[PDB]
Amino acid sequence: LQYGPLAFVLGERTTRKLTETSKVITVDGNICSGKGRLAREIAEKLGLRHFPEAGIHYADSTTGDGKPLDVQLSGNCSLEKFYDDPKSNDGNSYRLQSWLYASRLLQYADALEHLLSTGQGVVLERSIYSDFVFLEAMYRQGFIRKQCVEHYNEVKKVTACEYLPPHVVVYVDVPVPEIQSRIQKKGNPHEMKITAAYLQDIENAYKKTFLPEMSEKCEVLQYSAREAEDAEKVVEDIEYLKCDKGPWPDQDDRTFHRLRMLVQNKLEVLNYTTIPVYLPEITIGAHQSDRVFQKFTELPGRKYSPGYNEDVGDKWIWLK
Amino acid sequence: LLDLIWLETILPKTTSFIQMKMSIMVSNQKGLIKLYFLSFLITIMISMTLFNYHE
Amino acid sequence: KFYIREPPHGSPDWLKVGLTLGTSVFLWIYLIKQHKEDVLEYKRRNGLE
Amino acid sequence: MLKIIIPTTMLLPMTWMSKHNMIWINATVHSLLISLISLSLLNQLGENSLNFSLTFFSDSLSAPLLVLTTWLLPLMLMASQSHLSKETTTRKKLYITMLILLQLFLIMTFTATELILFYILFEATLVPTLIIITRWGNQTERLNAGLYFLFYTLAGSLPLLVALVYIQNTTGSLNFLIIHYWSHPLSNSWSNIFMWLACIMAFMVKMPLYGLHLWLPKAHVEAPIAGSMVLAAVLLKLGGYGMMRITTILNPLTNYMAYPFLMLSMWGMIMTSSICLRQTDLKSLIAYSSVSHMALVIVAIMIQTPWSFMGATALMIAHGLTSSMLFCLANTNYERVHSRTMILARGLQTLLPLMATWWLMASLTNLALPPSINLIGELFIITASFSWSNITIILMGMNMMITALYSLYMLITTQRGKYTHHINNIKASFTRENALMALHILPLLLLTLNPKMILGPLY
Amino acid sequence: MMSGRPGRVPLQFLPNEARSLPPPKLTDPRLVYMGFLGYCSGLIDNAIRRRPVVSAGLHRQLLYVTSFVFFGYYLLKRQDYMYALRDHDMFAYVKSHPEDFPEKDKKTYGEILEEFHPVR
Amino acid sequence: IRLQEDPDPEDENLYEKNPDSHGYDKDPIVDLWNMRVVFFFGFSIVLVLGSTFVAYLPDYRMQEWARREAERLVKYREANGLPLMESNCFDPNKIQLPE
Amino acid sequence: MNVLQIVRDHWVHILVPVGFVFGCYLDRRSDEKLTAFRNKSLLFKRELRPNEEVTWK
Amino acid sequence: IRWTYARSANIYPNFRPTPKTSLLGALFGIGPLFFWYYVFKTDRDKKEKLIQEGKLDQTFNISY
Amino acid sequence: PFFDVQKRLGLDLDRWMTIQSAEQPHKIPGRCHAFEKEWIECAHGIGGIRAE
Amino acid sequence: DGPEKNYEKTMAILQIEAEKAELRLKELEVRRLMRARGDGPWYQYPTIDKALIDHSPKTTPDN
Amino acid sequence: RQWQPDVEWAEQFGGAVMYPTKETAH
Amino acid sequence: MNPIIYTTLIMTVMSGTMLVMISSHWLLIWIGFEMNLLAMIPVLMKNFNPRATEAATKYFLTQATASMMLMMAIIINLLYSGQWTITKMFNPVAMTMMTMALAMKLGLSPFHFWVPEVTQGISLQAGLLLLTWQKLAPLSVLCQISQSINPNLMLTMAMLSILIGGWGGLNQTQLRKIMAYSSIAHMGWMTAVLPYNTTMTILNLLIYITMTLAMFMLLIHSSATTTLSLSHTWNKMPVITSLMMVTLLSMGGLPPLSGFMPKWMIIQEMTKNESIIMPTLMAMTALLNLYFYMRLAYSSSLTMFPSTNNMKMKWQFEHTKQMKLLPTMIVLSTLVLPMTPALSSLN
Amino acid sequence: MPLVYMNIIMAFAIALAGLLMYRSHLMSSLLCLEGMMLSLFIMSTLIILNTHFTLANMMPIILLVFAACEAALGLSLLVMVSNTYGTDYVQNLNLLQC
Ligand SMILES: Nc1nc2c(ncn2[C@@H]2O[C@H](COP(=O)(O)OP(=O)(O)OP(=O)(O)O)[C@@H](O)[C@H]2O)c(=O)[nH]1
Repeated sequence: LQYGPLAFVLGERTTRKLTETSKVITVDGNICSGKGRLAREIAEKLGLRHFPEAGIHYADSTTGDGKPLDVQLSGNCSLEKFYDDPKSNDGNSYRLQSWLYASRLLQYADALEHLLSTGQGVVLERSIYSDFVFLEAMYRQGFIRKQCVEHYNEVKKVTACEYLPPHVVVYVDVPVPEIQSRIQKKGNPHEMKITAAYLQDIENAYKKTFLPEMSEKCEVLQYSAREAEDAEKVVEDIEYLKCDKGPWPDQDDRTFHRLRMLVQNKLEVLNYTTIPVYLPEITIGAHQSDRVFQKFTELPGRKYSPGYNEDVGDKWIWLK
Repeated sequence: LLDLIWLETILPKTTSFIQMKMSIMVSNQKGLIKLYFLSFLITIMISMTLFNYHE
Repeated sequence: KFYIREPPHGSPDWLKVGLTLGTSVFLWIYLIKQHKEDVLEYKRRNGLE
Repeated sequence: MLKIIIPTTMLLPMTWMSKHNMIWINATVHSLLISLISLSLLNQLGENSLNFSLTFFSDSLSAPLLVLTTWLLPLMLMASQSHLSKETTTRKKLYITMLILLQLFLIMTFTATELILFYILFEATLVPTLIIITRWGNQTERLNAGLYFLFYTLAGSLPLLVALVYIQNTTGSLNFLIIHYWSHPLSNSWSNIFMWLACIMAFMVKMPLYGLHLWLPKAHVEAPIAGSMVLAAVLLKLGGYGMMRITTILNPLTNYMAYPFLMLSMWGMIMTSSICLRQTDLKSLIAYSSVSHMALVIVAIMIQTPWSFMGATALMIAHGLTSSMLFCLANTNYERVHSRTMILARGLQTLLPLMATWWLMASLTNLALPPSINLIGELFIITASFSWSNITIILMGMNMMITALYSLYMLITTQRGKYTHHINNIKASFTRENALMALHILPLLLLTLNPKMILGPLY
Repeated sequence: MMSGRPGRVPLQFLPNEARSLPPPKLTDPRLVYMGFLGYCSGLIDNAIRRRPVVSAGLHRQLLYVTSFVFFGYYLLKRQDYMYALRDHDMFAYVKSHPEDFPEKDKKTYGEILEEFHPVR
Repeated sequence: IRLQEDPDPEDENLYEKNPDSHGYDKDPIVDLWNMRVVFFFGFSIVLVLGSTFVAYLPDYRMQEWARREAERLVKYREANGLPLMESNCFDPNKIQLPE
Repeated sequence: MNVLQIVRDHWVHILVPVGFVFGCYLDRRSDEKLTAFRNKSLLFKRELRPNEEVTWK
Repeated sequence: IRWTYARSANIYPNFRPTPKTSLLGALFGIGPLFFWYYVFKTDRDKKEKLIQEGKLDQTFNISY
Repeated sequence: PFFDVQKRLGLDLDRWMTIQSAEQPHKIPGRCHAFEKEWIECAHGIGGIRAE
Repeated sequence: DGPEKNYEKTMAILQIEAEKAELRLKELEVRRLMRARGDGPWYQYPTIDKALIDHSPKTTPDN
Repeated sequence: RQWQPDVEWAEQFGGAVMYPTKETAH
Repeated sequence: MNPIIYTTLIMTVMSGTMLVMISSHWLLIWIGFEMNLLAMIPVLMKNFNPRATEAATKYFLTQATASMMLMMAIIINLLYSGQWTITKMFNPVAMTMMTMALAMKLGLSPFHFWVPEVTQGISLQAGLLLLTWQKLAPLSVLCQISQSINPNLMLTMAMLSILIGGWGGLNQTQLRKIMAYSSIAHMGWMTAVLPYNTTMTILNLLIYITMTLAMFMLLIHSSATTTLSLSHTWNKMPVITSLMMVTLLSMGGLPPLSGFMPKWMIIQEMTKNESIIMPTLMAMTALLNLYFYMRLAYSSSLTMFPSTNNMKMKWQFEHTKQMKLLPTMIVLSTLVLPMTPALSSLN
Repeated sequence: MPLVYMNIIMAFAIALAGLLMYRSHLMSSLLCLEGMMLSLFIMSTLIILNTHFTLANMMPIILLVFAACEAALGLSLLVMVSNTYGTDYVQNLNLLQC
């Protein structure tokens, strides 16, 4: 039985399993700051599950086998246009951020379902309260006009108020001249095109709005790169923390019923990601949306609700 | 003049405008509770005595 | 197979469906028996036969 | 009539679960089969209407309209094949469902026994056409088109409902057979005038009548082609079938209050035909032509003469085949030129030989060459109107002359003259729309051989 | 027109008195139409639930039609019972009150003066 | 360009890739089959046999019976010195006139 | 020769013909419902011959 | 398209209730109907007044 | 009652206070006991239309 | 089929609808006078039941 | 392509009251 | 609100209404109204938005005033009759006081400026429960007391409801607001036939219950509250809005959809009572109701509206909620005309 | 129908009038709401005491039981409207005009 109001009436609670072991945490590091290494290192030793950074195609993993869908049918945008030419009228830049926003909604949403249905904490790579950092850095570098930006907070506030900040987070500190060397050292051709001021804008927003407003919702564990490669001290302090300050203790079972109810069904989770506000980077044409909505239909599995698509198996349909 | 100027002005557009014009005054209620219940009082009072629906 | 997570209706609920045919036949033979006994209740109430 | 009703509704499951490419073939072939079965309805006795069932009956008035609907249904099926190719299968089946549902309501309407049952399916045709006009239209205005067409018909429909239910409480029944057989004179009491009125404007708003016609130019010129034929060919005639029915009891009132509508109509077609002569859009002419042709029918019913009723029936069927042809003809040109401006594509005889013919007798049937049924209906109206009043002759005679004036005018301004050299997309005329016109025209001459089947029960 | 008639036991779907009436025939077109309502309801169910419409789970579909015919059956039995009651108080009250419904003699067409309005 | 919409596709002509087609649909084999079956059903027995059906219909409104019965009492009126047809459809004796 | 496709393609094609005969079945399921005056109209009051026992069916 | 749009759409948005327009609306409106109303009413009244006492030529007219 | 469950279920819920001549505690009669007793006994089963 | 099809069919249909027509008119007036007079099987508006009244001796003798 | 609602067509009734006036202007 | 308390809170509302429809004592009827009001105010402000507080508040003062007036009208009836039974009112002032006392609960005449924004402020869930269930109790009282009703007052109550309800809906965008005025429009239709045949308003109630139910849980599935927000559902859920067309047409009474059955059957009954001018009137003014239905129909899927690129992963996910009887409710809300004579089951 | 009936009936009218003329206070509005309850309770008490409707003497009690029940509801609603909007004048809750 899926957790509905019936289970709570039966007595199904999640505060019983909500303990010190249910820490939903994520390493909010800079670009190529080794945050993924630090996050996974926490995962193996603290016993927490790992959530890879929800990309443009993580939602494709949430629905079906997980193969990245086509760009036009899984975002209408892609990352190479962001890095190569971050200035055009099509606005691939914000279409990335708007789509990438909803990916971390799900990544945190599935993080909830893990530790409210089992009580087992998770690890991620950044989270919902990190996407504004990129978007703020997006505006200062002249990427997409502020009309998208001011709509972003309106959407952000109405898709995260019901959402409870994580238990702790980790901020890996890597100097920005070194990061520009690091992105140049990797060799990804799209990484060459990145402006150096973008990386420090990420670093600035990390220590200007995220870290200050995060301090009262989770513990500050700002660790330098010299403090990041060693995988122990970054997790002993987590155990030696308190998990006292924050809204977690004052969330009784009725909040958790409200929480898991909303996050069990994604439809109202991102119902406010599709605000009736028409924007150049978001308003698909009536004909274009119509065919594209059709285009989503011929894809296998994406014709009926899951468990009913006879094209990809699902035998005994005449009884299901 | 006859068809496209007068006929559609002698029946469709006039009636459409009449509904258009005074649908506003019905629906442009500021929401003050004092004003709403004041209208209740007048309706209550004129229900009898004046209109004598009790007689 | 495509949906890696077990779909909410991945397999039939043999309790749920088995009830559905189980009740449906009940719904029929009740109506069938009721239709007969009403006919027998007819022909003697008015003395038709 | 369930021998027609049952197969017609059986078209729905068949058209809704056919293959993604056979929907056009399947719907066309069995609709034609229904037409052949409906052809057996041409049989009529001396004066007894065929009383198949308690709730269904037909006579020499219902069947010609019945065959017209059933014969028509494959014609929009082939006409819509052109511009419905670029659509999904599910929506395409939805389009077919609307047409079949429209047909099914039409057959029940004509075969209805009492007035209230007739009224229910009569009006019920508004819904399928409302979706057809609005959902599948072409231009922004179609949204305003649907409301104009809906409210206009409804505004007159509701008074009839009040009068109809009032009939049941007074006479005791609404069955047409009893009403005519138990017919009683209607007094001239001031209430009875509105009683007479409430049973009239419902039928004449959708005729349409002069003044109360603006929905006609705002819908037919603007609906999808498939909806355009059924609107003009039959839907306007729904007022005709009702008016011959409702006039059986509304007497002798018709003597007085026919006047305010009579010369409203009598000045009407002459006025409307003048507008047809001076149009700018193609489909606007035929739409304005349809009300002009419909106007003489209004005089035919209202004058209450046996000759006019026969003329009303003949003009009713003849206009349906005609107006469908010209609307189909305009659709053929509009598709290639992506507009309906009259002088946009003048002089196309040099490139469209067979079309130029399909223009030729379609306009000639609009001119009503002898002995086409158009005149047989038209001339009967003239003799009836002249017997009513001699001074009538000048008016509609002048009208059918200004009717003649435009009815060659688009022929001159679409086929006669020189092609437009910048236009280079007039391809070879496809047999589909080509054969569509053949199926339109041959029944007209075939009925010309034996018109005796379409003068109604008064023949 | 009937809730105040004497002997009307409240909250009692079909009176024992009503069993003297013909039960609705199983083939009754009113009844079979209500079966179609169950069929239509089944198709609507699969449409919202994003299921293979016609060919989807028959058990969900077959329950709908089987339910509709049943509640259709007793509704049709109650249908004619009330109509029969309307036709029962019809004639008993007509017989009980004869004077307010007098018998009309015959005054055949050969004697009425009814006129002919000239339709010219 | 706020409304991201594909440009209006140019209308396709049925004869570009299928010159010998009949302008019914894209796939050829059913395009002939469509043409074969509408050209069959339309102008054939629905038209022809339909025309024979109406033309060779049984007595329509019984005008042959009218002529046959008319000739019978035309003789009868002419035989016993009677006008071909009287002025009263209903016998003026049975109608009881008021006053 | 591909027994599945031939029926599957044309199984919908018999729907109208069965409706027709079904349609022709029930409309004449109506005459026996409207028996009433058979050979009782004095215009067509025909004395029943011994060979048959009904005027029309 | 400018001609068609101005001849079809932009007449009402440019239309005005100007007394002149109402004047031509009146004489071409109820005017002609009242013209033909009186003409046909007068013709019918003048025609009808002789039918009821047999002063017309109708002997060879039994079709209508 | 709209849906008379008291009559069908055969129990009393408020048909003990609706009138003044019912079984009052310790048989304390009301002021107009006799006047209403005649009125109710007058129009019992006769119907509201005939009662008025 | 022969005209005796349509002739006798009309006889049945016309008669049946004739009875319905007269019954409909009869129902309109029967309900009309039954509602007004109230001396009929239906339209009997409820009144106070007479079994609720208590007849046992009360405190005061005169009641 | 048949005409379809555009952005400026969506906003015609996109206000708080889809028939505006001076009283509802604020 | 914890789930268990919510259920008992609802059961109290159903019990409060049930007490109204079974009790024969006027005090108990007043109690059933009081329990209904008391258990409902918490339901409206279930989510604790700022709007819901005054939405629930405007509910409270309106209905408390109605309840107090109802109590007063009961008291005068006791004073002049000495009876508590629901038979009729023996003081004309007592009756002429209850009509408005019950009207404000129903929201028919200018005692209606509470209905629109109380629907607007509160959630869609309680909006459905407000506009359908809360009307059985006051209408049940009206049906019982239908004998001694001033026809002049009661007819004017309904005529005003139809006019205002139709007129007000023309200038609404928020779907809840248009539903409230549309419900007010149906209020007059049910109450207009009340003096003549109480069987008819029960039929119209049952049809209106299915209309409002089926319409609302379609709105719940669409998760839309304004016309623009509904417009985008064509991109995601085409069948829901396509079904919404037929319900919208049925709600407007466009036949042969089931919504005609009340409008048709009602008109037949009043013409039996020589009422002709008034039945013609609501036939006319039901059209303005139809207007904003078609505008809703035009904006939903009759014309596909501009979409939002954030809808891709929206199409990737299906609804988890499980509206039941929705496939059933559409059937009764669309096609029951062939079973029209079934109104005699109510009779 | 002596003058005491006039006094409390006319009293209830001013309670009706007082409620239906909200000037600047929800709390004062609720006062008039409970004001109505006095006249109804007092008139009801006079009726069933004068008529010796002994079994109906419970009706004024049951009125009071459901009386304060509403009174509690009114103040509880008044708690939040004053808590989150500061005061209790019934004019600042017009956000539901649209
Ligand atoms: N617009 C946008 N881009 C995002 C978001 N989350 C991740 N990205 C992009 O994801 C890409 C990979 O992130 P990185 O931190 O560089 O990944 P990495 O190299 O694995 O990082 P390390 O583990 O620190 O080495 C970058 O292009 C990010 O900008 C998001 O919410 N919005």
